[PDB]
Amino acid sequence: MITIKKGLDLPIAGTPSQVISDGKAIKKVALLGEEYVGMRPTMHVRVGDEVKKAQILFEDKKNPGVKFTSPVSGKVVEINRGAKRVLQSVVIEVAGDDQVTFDKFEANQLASLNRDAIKTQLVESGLWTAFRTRPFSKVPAIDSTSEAIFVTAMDTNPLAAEPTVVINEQSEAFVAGLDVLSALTTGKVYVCKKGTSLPRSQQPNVEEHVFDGPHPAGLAGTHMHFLYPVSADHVAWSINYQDVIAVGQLFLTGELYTQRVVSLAGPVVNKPRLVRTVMGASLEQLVDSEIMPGEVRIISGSVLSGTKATGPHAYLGRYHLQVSVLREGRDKELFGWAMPGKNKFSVTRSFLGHLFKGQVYNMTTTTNGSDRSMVPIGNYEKVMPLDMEPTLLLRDLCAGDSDSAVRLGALELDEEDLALCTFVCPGKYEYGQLLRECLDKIEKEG
Amino acid sequence: DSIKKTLFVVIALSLVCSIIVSAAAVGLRDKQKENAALDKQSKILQVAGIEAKGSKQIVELFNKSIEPRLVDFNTGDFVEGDAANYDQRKAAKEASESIKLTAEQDKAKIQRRANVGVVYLVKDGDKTSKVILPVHGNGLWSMMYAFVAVETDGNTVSGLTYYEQGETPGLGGEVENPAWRAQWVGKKLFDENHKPAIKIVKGGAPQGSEHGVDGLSGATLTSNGVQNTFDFWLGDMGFGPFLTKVRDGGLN
Amino acid sequence: MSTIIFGVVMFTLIILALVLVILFAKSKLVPTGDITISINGDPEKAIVTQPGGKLLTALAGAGVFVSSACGGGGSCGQCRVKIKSGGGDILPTELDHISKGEAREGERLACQVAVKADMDLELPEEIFGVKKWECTVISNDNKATFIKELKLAIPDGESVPFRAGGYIQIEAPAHHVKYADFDVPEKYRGDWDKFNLFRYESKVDEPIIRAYSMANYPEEFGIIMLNVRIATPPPNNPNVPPGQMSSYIWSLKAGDKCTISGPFGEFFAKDTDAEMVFIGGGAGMAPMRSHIFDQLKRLKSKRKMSYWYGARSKREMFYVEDFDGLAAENDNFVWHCALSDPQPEDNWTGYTGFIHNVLYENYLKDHEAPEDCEYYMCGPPMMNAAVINMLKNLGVEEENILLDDFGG
Amino acid sequence: MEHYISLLVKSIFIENMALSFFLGMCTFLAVSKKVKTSFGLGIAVIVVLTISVPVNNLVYNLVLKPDALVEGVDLSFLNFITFIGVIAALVQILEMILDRFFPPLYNALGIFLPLITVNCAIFGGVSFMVQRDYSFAESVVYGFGSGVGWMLAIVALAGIREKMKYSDVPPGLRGLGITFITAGLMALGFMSFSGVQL
Amino acid sequence: KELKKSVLAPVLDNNPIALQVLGVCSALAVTTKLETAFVMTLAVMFVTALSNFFVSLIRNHIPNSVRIIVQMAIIASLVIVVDQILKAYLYDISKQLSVFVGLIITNCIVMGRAEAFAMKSEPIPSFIDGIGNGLGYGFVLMTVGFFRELLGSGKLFGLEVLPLISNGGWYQPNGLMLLAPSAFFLIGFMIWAIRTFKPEQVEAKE
Amino acid sequence: GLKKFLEDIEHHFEPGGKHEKWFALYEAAATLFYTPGLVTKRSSHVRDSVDLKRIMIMVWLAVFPAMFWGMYNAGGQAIAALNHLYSGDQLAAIVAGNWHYWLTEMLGGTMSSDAGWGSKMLLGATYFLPIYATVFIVGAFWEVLFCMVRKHEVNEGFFVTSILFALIVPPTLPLWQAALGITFGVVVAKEVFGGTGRNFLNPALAGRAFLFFAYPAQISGDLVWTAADGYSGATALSQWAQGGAGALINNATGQTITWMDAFIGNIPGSIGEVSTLALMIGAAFIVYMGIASWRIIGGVMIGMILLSTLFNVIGSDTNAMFNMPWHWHLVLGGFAFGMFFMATDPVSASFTNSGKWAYGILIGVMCVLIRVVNPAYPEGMMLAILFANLFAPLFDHVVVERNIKRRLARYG
Ligand SMILES: Cc1cc2nc3c(=O)[nH]c(=O)nc-3n(C[C@H](O)[C@H](O)[C@H](O)COP(=O)(O)OP(=O)(O)OC[C@H]3O[C@@H](n4cnc5c(N)ncnc54)[C@H](O)[C@@H]3O)c2cc1C
Ligand code: FES
Ligand SMILES: [Ca+2]
Repeated sequence: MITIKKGLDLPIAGTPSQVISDGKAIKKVALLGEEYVGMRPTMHVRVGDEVKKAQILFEDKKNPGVKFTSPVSGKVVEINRGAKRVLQSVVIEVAGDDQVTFDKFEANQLASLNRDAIKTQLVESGLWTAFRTRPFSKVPAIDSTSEAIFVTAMDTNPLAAEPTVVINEQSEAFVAGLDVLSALTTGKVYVCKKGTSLPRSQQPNVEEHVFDGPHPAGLAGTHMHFLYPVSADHVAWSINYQDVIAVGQLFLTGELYTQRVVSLAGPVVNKPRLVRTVMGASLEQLVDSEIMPGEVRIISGSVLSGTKATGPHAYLGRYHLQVSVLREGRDKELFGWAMPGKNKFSVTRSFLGHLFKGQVYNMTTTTNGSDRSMVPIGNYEKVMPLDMEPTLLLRDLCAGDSDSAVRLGALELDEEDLALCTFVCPGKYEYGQLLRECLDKIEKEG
Repeated sequence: DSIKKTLFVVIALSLVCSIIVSAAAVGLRDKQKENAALDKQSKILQVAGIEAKGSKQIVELFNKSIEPRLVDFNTGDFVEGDAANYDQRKAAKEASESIKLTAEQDKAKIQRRANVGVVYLVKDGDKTSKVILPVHGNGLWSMMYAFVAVETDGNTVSGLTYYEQGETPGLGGEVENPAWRAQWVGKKLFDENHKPAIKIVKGGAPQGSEHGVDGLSGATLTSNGVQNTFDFWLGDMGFGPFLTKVRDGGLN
Repeated sequence: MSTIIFGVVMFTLIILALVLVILFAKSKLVPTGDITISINGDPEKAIVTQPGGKLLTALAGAGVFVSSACGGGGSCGQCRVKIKSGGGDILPTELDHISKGEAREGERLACQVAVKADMDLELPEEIFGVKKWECTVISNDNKATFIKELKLAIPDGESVPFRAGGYIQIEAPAHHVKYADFDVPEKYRGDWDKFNLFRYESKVDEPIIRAYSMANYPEEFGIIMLNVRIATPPPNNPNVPPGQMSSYIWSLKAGDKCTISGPFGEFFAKDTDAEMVFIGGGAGMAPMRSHIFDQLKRLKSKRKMSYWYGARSKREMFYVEDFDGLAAENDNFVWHCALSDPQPEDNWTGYTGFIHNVLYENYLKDHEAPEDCEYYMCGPPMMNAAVINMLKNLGVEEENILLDDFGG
Repeated sequence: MEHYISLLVKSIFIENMALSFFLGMCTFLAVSKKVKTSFGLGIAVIVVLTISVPVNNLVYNLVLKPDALVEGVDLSFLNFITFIGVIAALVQILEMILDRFFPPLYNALGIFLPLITVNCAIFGGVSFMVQRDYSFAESVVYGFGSGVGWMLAIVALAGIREKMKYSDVPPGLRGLGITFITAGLMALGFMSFSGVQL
Repeated sequence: KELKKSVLAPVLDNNPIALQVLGVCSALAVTTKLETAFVMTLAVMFVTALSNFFVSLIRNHIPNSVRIIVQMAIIASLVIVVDQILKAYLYDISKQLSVFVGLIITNCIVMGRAEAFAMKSEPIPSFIDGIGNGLGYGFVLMTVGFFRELLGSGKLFGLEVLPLISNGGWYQPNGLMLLAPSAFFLIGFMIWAIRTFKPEQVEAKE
Repeated sequence: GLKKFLEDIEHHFEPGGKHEKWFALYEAAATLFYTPGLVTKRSSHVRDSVDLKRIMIMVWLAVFPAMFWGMYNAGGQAIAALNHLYSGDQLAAIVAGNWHYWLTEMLGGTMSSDAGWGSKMLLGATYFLPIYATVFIVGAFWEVLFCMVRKHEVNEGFFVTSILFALIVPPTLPLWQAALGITFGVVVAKEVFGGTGRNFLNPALAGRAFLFFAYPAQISGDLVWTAADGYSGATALSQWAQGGAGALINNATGQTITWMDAFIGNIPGSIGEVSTLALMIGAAFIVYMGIASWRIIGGVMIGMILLSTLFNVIGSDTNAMFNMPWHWHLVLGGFAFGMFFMATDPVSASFTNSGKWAYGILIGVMCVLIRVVNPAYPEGMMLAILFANLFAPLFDHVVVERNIKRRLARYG
């Protein structure tokens, strides 16, 4: 058992009710091309083409053999491209239920399958993109293995869903996915969770680890840092509970399981709750008549690390399990910086808000101030639980000293690991993009 | 790049440079001694009230303005009279005569003293018209003369004649004097009762009265020897009972 | 007086003792013995060298030759060699060309490695087939107002085992040449007369080496064709001395003798199926002709191909017959030419402007997937930069843009 | 006991070779951008100084001092050239060691590795030893302390410059000008020992 | 011809202190007085010129192992003979030189130019290079000395141009101009001005 | 309204306007009066409420009790000394010859021996306010000049530097000297390095060091700490060095200086340093809010106590400074002011929790050492802080290298 003591449980309004209900009927899905790290697509379809479920849409130039397949059966209606012809989404309009089928195995045959057969089935089905490698958070090359696969059976993000409610419906699929992963790994499988009970695999090399504390107690970066530190020559893989259920369903039935149970929540949602949806569902149709009037921002994922869902990007991400909606803070206040903040949240104690314990805030998308230099009053140390030097690592990230940042521990990090650091910066910096730039430089350098 | 070539070129260059350096160093030694004698005589005479402005007039100004005389420096008696050009440090090289590890060791940090000290009473015609006496101590090599006014010892101005060289031309804080442009006139730090004292005051008073040494700003460091090299003026070791013999009689 | 003797003798003794100590320390702090540069772990090819100098000099004197674009100046970065055993650190003059990923494998610039101890290398590509030849000039007829076609007769009727896109370094002795020796025809002279370029001259006092690309493809046995442009001083400063080596090459006539170095090169085609697009301009027609002729006449590949060439005017076009024949005979190959500055007597009716503008506004703008093709480039640096920028704006990735220029 | 600790502390802090006497400034300002190389330069300077000072002490006391060899024979004018010859031989052996064992430190020094000979700190230490008339043990302690103080100053400057990776210096001031200003600020920082009579 | 070009280049284009780093210690030390700055400038110029000449005369015979010994023997002999002759005859200025004979030997410009130019050039061009480096060094020395002496004592070359409150004027001297931090700041700002008027000397972003 | 005004004259300061060079000043004024009204664009779509404006406004508000007590104390000390020296007609002639005194008497106050707290604070204000105004204007000139030339935007930090510099000078400092000091501190120590958040030295203590070493007679001695005409008097740190605890006596009133007097602030000195009580009340608020570092403050206290107790244990026969205890070291000089408001500068301190302890311990040790064993300076807080500003990055280096070794051992 590991207890995290440095962190922040963000008190934003509109937490969902942990009861599952069916969602709005969805007529369009898409695969967003900019959310895959180090990916350059080779198109296999074009507008007007009719596809089937698990039919390949495009491949990767930089990762030979990786296939990105269609969540549902329908017709390709849009291929969205932006500046310098960068792929933004391949939108499919649902029609029919044709699909591509695979092999099905019994429940007890999964733990002893061949690793190459497992890899072949995953790559062909397109479920191989559920994995991500630390460092660099990329899809694993189809000719590589790892000694550790980390399963994320917990969720500490603001307004996140409870994995227990979802897993308890699909215990057999979860356990089958765990068996498949145990046969797939060369070392062990780490199931990182809370203190509640989950369905358990009987394989000796599948081990459940319990983490306590506030956010980020539920991040794969924290789990790797505490159980299997990653470096250039030690690489770990990550996957979450919904994708493990999908793996189990695929190997038990021979069909791609594209269902999702996401959380619809936010300060401007009338009835926050959990809704059943489909992979890459259209968010403008998912949130149709679910929110209060006004100008709002719909976010695919958390507010700490999510993707703004507007225009061609208004679809559910591959690695996102919630939708966050909140208002737009474009108001201007007279001497607003000097007011006593009874309704203002801060990790410091310069406002009256912290004296009301349990208070819940109707947060918006405001930047409470302007961009400035770094004056280190010691806020990053309150939110970084890892064994690193936050201020110094952030200053190398800002200055662009990639060689020094690698020594200081950048290879262990993802954009979601610096979300609270971006949160509590008085200089209004944004460290996820700086970390991504440094990691891109390290990758390209060799 | 071979041993023979290396050794030959090294030896040749060493000989060629060393012979020139030795010639230019020791072959001028007598001339350097004459230069030192001139810059001692003229330097002391210019404040002695006689305008001995170099070899253009030294031939008619030296030995026609002063006469040699030397004393014990501890009993107030003459023992011989060769002190026309005499330095006490040159005669103190014989061990540590009369000992210098006594209470005044602060000024006597050199721990070396001849049994005879230099004196200069400007007694060309055997009359004591003016008096000058040297100080000589460690702490930035403080070794100086003083003339002061008629009240205790002499007359007019001294400016603390420097013997040969000041440590720096102005690099750092060190005021033994403002070079030769001293603010001195009728200075007074001695006592007629064997009890003088001196500290860091300056500030307007020294232009006539007393206490004209600062020596630095912010350290009091490389002038501490200068400001402490007059605490030795309690007599006995310093020209004996001379400073109660000032303007008294006899030697006067 | 005796003080002088004492000073001299004591100084000399002290200095001699110091120098003797220095020599004693050096005796045990330098190896002073010879070393062996083993190559691919072979008992032969092992080179015994005096422990000093740069690795390139020892390699050249030992009979193993590598790229010398800068000629040992270390500003080229083309002499990369794989070092396995101890060879020291990687000098900062190398970090500008070798990245860390291949710096781990041992790739180093031979211009900077000084041989101090024994070490092991790994020569790549089996370059041991490089050999010097004393060639014979066959013809030197002009092809453009500033470009000439040169044919080389290899001695003893040999044939270079070269790949399309390879290059050779020509070397010349000391000489002094006048531009009056040139034999440009009158219909090309209509510009040389008005610029009075015959008065120019160049001289050579010590031998030099310059690398040139070859315009022939492997089924052209026994000969080596080159396209050479005269290195005239820039028009803004006519007084500047002209290009020595280009002046030398422009002066030779049939029956003369010249010496080449050997077959090198890295600008080779890719072994995929995808579409092929070739972009050449001015004097860059040599590697393009090599590549297209190798692809079509020898390989008989069915890949889709396209060649876009940009000449200054109708006066500067050449190999038109060969490319027209290839385009007519092959349905896969299609040819286009764009004149930057057409003139009234040219009476041109085709595309004008820059070749990259023509290519974009005719072919790549309406293309289904411009990022799936392979682009090969050779020409002026301004055209290279403009075409690279245009291709980058279309989402084309770097590993699909193959570029060979005139010296990196 | 107390005498030698007083001497060591004085040399390191009260009379600092770099930020109190201001000697060694050329290489102090040039080679102080990385702590990794500044540490090696400091160690090399420590070795050179602590070996050169006592050797010159012996040479002065046994050869060049007046009346040290023969009565009346004074050789006190060979002082500078003898001292610089000893320092140059030591630096020659040091270069021989460095070119073989530490190529990364041979580089990033380049033209300054021979100029360790004309580092003003070494010659100033030897001249101060002659002036103060230390003994052999005091010479060893004084040389070691002076080298340690110079290393401390150069490593402090290297750390400051490494921290300045986040600064935004005007283009005409980056490098030498800002290094001069930084050293002038460090001198003001070190001015707090000025009045100590240790 | 090339003579004026070569003597005037190191003044502003290849300045020993402003573009190289050589002579900084003496530049900090002797710039509280214009007379001392002038004397030091002349001494360094003369010594560097003669040392370059004498080193270049025998550049083909110096072994690599004893090169520093040979160079410093020549330089030290030159400086010592200069000091001896100055003491013998020019006693007046030799007294205000005094403790400064030592820094001339260990001045970085002398041996740096001997290493970089004298060992691969001709005698007369080496002499010209020494004179040019002396001029470049003196430019910085006298520019700093002007400001330091003026603002610290109201005097130039000893002649009083700003009357002092101590003697009955209107000016209060700045006591930081008599300390080395002021020399540091002045040299930094002069480097700023030089690299602003000649932007080709700006160092690359690192 | 002001809002419609600020949105009406906005075009003049965009490119193409009649005032396109004063855009920095317009933006500064606009964002002072109203919040920017911007939104997040990349990630962490919600942000914290804190910013540099609040960070510096709290620190500026934290020194108000100290500033007001300093004004009152300066006035009262000057009045007491003047009535000690002069009386009757000579007092009238002295008052008529000084504009501070006759303006205090003209604004309704009194300068006699029975003056009140209002008159004392008015007299102290006549000394404090001109210095603060000069400092702010002269420093703002350089800040705005650098921002306009280099196309940055003016930022807070000078808001704190100005008041901290104006609160640590003697009440009798010349205004031209104040202008020179603020110029040096702003330009040399901070602006050439990039501005706020990009220097390594303390700007407020860098101009004070310039004044200290350039014009010593106006910032040291006996004639500068009480603003009375012709009054000479030593202060408590300069009296202990001479005679110990028996030498602490207020000459103007004939009363001994007690520990309660030193703690409350009834002593001469720099304007804002005197009241340890007020400084502690001010510093507690910003330590609670999370702006100042309790690690740094605790380190300073630890070092001070350790060295000041070692000196007491060793003892001396000639130095009366060897027997001053820690509770006396605390309530004299600028120790409390420095430890609470200058040692806690985030940019000049260490960036590591382990390094902050060493930073504070070094500051305290150096302050006590300069106080005791250095006879030139009676106080050493400014020099101690400027000395630790050079070695903070070395503590950071040591901590980081230990962390990197731990990381390489695969346990961190
Ligand atoms: C793989 C490869 C292939 C190549 N293929 C070809 C090819 O097919 N055709 C071809 O022509 N070249 C080719 N080159 C370039 C070739 O190597 C030579 O650079 C070129 O032939 C001219 O060289 P040169 O020595 O005659 O002239 P250089 O003297 O090297 O060039 C100097 C040019 O600048 C002018 N100039 C001289 N001095 C100055 C000065 N001080 N300031 C300003 N201007 C000055 C000269 O008048 C002349 O125009 C190739 C290079 C490589 C590496
Ligand atoms: S002159 Fe260069 S180190 Fe002193
Ligand atoms: Ca004495």
